[PDB]
Amino acid sequence: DDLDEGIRMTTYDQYLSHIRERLHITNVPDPIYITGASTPDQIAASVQATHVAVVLYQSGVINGPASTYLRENEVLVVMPDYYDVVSRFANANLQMNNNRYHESVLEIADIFDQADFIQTSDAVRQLRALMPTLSTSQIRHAIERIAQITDVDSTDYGKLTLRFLGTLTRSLKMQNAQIRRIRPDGTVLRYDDQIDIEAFRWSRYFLDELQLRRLSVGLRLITNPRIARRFNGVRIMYLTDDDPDPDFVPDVPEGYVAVQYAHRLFSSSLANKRNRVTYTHPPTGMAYPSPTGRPHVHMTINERAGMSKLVADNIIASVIKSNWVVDILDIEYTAEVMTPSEGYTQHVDAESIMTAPKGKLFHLQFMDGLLRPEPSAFDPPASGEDMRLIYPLQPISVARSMRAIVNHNEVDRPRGAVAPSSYEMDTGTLSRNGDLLYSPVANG
Amino acid sequence: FVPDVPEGYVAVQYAHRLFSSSLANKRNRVTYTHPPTGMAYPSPTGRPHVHMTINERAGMSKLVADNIIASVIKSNWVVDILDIEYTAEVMTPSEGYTQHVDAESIMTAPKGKLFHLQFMDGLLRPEPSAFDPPASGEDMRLIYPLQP
Amino acid sequence: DDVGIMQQKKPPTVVQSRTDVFNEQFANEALHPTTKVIFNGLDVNTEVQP
Amino acid sequence: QQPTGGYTTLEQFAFTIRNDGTNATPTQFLQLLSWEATENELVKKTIPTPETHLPSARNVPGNVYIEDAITQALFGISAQNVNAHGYFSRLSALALPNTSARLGLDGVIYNSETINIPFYDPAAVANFAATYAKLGNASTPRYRADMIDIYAHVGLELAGTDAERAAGVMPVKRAKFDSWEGSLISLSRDVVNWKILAFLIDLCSLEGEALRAFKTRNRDVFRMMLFIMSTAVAANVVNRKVTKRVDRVLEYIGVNSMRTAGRTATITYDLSRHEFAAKFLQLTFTRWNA
Amino acid sequence: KIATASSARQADVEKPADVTFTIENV
Amino acid sequence: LSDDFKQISDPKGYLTYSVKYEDQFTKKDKLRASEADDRIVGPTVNLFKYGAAVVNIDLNRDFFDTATGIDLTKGIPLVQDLLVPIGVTAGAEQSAEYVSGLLMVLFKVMTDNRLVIVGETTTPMSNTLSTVVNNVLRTTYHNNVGVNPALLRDFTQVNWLNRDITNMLQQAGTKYGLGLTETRLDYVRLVKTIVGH
Amino acid sequence: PALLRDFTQVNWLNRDITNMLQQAGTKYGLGLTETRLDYVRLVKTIVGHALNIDHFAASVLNINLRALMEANVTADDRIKALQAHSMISTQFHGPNQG
Repeated sequence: DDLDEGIRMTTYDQYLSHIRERLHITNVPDPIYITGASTPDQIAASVQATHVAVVLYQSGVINGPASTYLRENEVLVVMPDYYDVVSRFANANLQMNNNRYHESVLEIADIFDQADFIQTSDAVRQLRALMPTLSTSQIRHAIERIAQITDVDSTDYGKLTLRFLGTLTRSLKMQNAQIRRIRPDGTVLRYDDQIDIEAFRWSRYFLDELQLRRLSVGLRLITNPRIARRFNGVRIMYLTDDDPDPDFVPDVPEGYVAVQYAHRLFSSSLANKRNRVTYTHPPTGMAYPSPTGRPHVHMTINERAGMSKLVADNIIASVIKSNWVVDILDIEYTAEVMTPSEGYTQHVDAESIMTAPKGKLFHLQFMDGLLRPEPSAFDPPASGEDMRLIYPLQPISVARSMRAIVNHNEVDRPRGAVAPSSYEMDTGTLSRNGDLLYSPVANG
Repeated sequence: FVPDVPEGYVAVQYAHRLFSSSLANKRNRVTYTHPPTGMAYPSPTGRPHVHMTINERAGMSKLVADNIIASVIKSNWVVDILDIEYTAEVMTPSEGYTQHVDAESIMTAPKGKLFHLQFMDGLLRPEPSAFDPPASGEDMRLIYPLQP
Repeated sequence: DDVGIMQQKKPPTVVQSRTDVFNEQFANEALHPTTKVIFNGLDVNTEVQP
Repeated sequence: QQPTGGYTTLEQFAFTIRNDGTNATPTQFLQLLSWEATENELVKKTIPTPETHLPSARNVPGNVYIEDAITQALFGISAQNVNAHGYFSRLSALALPNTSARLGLDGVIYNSETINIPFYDPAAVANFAATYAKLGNASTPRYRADMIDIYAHVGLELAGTDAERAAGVMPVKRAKFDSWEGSLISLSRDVVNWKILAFLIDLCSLEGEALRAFKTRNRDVFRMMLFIMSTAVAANVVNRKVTKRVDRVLEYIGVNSMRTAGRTATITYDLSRHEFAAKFLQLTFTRWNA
Repeated sequence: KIATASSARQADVEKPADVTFTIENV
Repeated sequence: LSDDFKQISDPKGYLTYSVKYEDQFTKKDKLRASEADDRIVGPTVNLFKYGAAVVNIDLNRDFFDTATGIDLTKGIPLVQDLLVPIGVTAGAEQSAEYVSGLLMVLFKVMTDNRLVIVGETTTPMSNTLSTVVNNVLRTTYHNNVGVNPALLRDFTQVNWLNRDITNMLQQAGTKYGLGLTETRLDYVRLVKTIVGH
Repeated sequence: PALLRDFTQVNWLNRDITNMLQQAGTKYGLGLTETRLDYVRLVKTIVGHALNIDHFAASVLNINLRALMEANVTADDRIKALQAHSMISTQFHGPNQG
């Protein structure tokens, strides 16, 4: 049994943050402790109470069954930082192994039954995963400038003022807050119903409920394949420009070897006078000075930030004559797939693909190819081939709804032509609430 | 030094019949059609290893030539030209070239014309300073005398 | 699937010269497909057949 | 989502045509051909066993129409730009031990639950795409099918009387028949229309005893498959007059002439199309023989 | 002529409700 | 009162359809249709000219106008000086400009407090317009329609389509149909009834 | 004459038309029919139209085109013939030879 078919466990910090504050509000007595002793009964009784199916681990080996009971039940077990997390369990039959993961999101709601606190979704991790980790000073700025676009001039917001001192400015990070009330000793009380409001137990995000709704709806939109229009890794490969679909990445033949690029390879040695920038080829040390004749290498670039304007060029140079396939895995450009009739303009030259700063997300533009009309039957034959280098490592054109609206020979669909997807015109009812859903498929 | 034509190579005889022009994927390539197993190759990039011998060099469209010389390159083809007649200077690494028979013509010029191509005599060449950083264009020559 | 008729546009032709001995430093290799002509222009095929 | 017992031989997958207008199952149409023999011979050789390694499965977004496309290309009328990986890289997926992409009955490729569309057995199609994916190789330089040898086979396979000529050799036969103006092409399209997969999925699956029983059942559907297909290549085709009736005459039924222009009496392979058909035959034939 | 390229985006009009002076139901 | 909403007439969604047409194709048989149906399937098929190549579902600047930053153009939203590297100067066409194009926009959707008002709807009745389009129409279609792959069926020349449309709005699910449906609410009041379009 | 049916007042007619294009034979119908050729090529396809035109004149029209279709004049052929006109051994390179 593979992927999402074992035991799940998450780091204590994750558990604290997101899942723990919720536990305090329902009242149900805090979790139980995965201990070496505790039998399948203890785990059962604990989840029978908190009724959330989470067990906290802080006692030697888990051993004996129960651990098995855990396979039987989600009961994600939370535990301090990962490592030796197999030396913890007693997989008395070798299966556990500190290296088998399907690191997954587990949208919180699939843990709590009283979903009146749970909100938003796994869609956010998708998004924050992209945000470049910001600093407190950084956020003051992101916020200060959003509020600015909103038109609500913000000043002394979050700061302080007190004359005599300066106007020292507190921070603004905050993640999730709970307007918990503090015992006199200045240290957070555990939210109690008969003493503090009922509008404080669990504060959404300080976002009015109606407002919260278009937000799940929005992030839903943001985290959508058809709006992920900022791709990554280009491949650079020599080849004959023949293929309509732009979302076509030339696969790599049988021969080619996988070499992870690094500075260690390309030394600078002497061979026949001249200092040819030899490449060494890890598999079997064999410096090959002259670009031409290297040995069918598949170059993978991850770095690309420490190339000398020449070692890199030579490598690109070798791409040409040697069919080396170099994959620049770190670039983030934006495609275009713009029709043949007015083909190209912004000309990326090979020198630039290679030396561009890590930031700059340059626009590229692949050909539409499919809508080009057959060349004549008397067109003067073309002598020399067209060469194409840049390829897109992942499937571009997602924005594509339909494409190739034109008859082939007056009945057959041209190849590569798309036709719109059913779901994009299945306009069905509304639920027994408001959410508009598709049409049944004759099964409710 | 005269380049030895490698092992895996077919000796192909150059008849005007081979290079038929012919449509091949939205465009008219100049499809050469390899004599051993008469199947055509729309472009230079495919083309198997050919050692192609040229004796008349009479007809052969300026166009068929652009392509073969051009494909010798792209596909390691070797064309062996014989009704040429060219003297051959041998200047030393100091007055390194002042000619450059452009292949346009070495390939297609009257059957007479006596062009004076000129080899280099690298032996008194200076060995680049043991430290200095490398440069990055290999320099080659696309025409070798066929006889000592 | 129909003969041109109109006048489509093609990828610019960079001319490769390849002289007796040429020096090979392709460092500007433009990425968008291009057609490389070895012989200076010369396509010569002009004798219209009414 | 129906099993087998033979994929063809099941209503939906019938193979008919047009006899100047009617239908008639192909066997019935091929029994109307005549061969004048003519010098030479077509000593069949040996189809070079397939290029084992098939294209890498790339997700790609869309619904690869495969039955329709494979055929548009084989005996279409001009498939503009065949071999493009795109359609096959995707078709490769189906050749994995566990996937979602189901091969839709009508002749397509989907994801997870295709919904509505009653796809094929997941196993049958598994063995299928196994080989017919390689078909998305014929493009590449080191895998070309090398076509003129292959047409030798097409012939004693299509014409060449059973047994007698099924012994490795026979004379190129110039084929002729009572046609009906624009006969060859009109006929080809009745075939573009045909449901191929049904034929292959069954051809690449059926055990062994059943496989032979099946070979005989489509002996003709298959011969017909490539008769119209071979004429694409056969050199000159003209009409031979007779006595008011016309007889289409075909240059040489077996000697692929590697012609690429555009006749009128028939289909016409662009150059790259041969690259494709040549390869497709390599596979069906290696397979037909076992 | 020389085969041109062309793009078109899908229009968009959202006038802000034109207050009317006519009921339409008793 | 408190302006917690804006009643607009004919709303503008987020994603739209944008088509690029090679401009040299153009079936010459001219298809002219009922004057009325030329008004329903009016823009739809018109935008969907015969010879459009790639069609994209942008985000549409019409709604995400530069008035909020998100200066679209490229498929990427691309905000601007939102989350810069404090202490320097942006970085002409940076990559994070975009993580951020994504942010202000989620934020815009975050607050689209606009209400809708039926606007200048029209009603054609059978005979006026075509049978095909007619099933699609349920009466009084909004006067300022939109655009939408189906409804373009049996009104478009692209011959293959009527294999992917006339046999798409053919399956069990996917029952197209613009117009004015019955929405459970139907006769609920307010300060006007509520219709469902 | 037909196509004028149920569009003409002359009341008797729709006895000799609405009951003429009523018999088994005589199935009228202008427009764009399927002509066996349908997808045959040339330098354009061939469509089949059924304009109202007499048949003597039309049979003739059918004849030029139908015949033009049957005389494959491959240009390799024009070249071979043109080859005939020039210093015995002169090389002609041009369009595909078909």
